Parts: sequence; C-alpha cells; structure tokens
Amino acid sequence: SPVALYHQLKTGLHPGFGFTVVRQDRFVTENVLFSERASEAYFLGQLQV
Amino acid sequence: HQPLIARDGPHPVEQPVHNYMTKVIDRRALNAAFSLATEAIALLTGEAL
Repeated sequence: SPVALYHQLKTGLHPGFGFTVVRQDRFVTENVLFSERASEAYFLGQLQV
Repeated sequence: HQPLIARDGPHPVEQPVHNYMTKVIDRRALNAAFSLATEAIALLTGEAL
C-alpha cells in the first residue's frame, strides 16, 4: 500500500524494487559570437513621443 | 409728420400728432462649428515633427 510503503522506508528496507532520478541543474556560461561582415539589415526610423 | 387735409365746415379741427414711435431690436445667435481630430494637435503646433 502507499501507507505500508511510507512505513517501510523510514525504517529502511528495500521494498522489492528501485527507482530512477531525473533533475535539472542550470549553468550560466559566457558564450562567444563570431560574425561575418555583411549579414544583417537593421534599418532606422524616426524619434518622437 | 403725417399730412393734414384741414377741413371746411363746423366739424372740429384737425390736430397734427407728430409722434415718435419706437421699435425693438432682436438678438440672434447664428452659431457654427467645425471638428478637429485627435491628431493634428501635436501637428499645427510643432510637437510631433
């Protein structure tokens, strides 16, 4: 039961089977961006509000 | 100053009533209007250029 399996593990006994663990670390990195000379377009407009 | 055709006979005498009659001036509205949109307020002043 889920009740019995609560009651076996805190004591500590292997309950017939096992598990697997899936988790998520996260890493801030400093990347590097090479570019070719003429790639983008990026036009410009007008300024008023 | 109305005329007199002053009469013969003993019918009594004509009498010139050179009266001043008055009048009364009225008052009138004559109203007119015109729209102006939500734009052209910054325009025609010098804001949004």
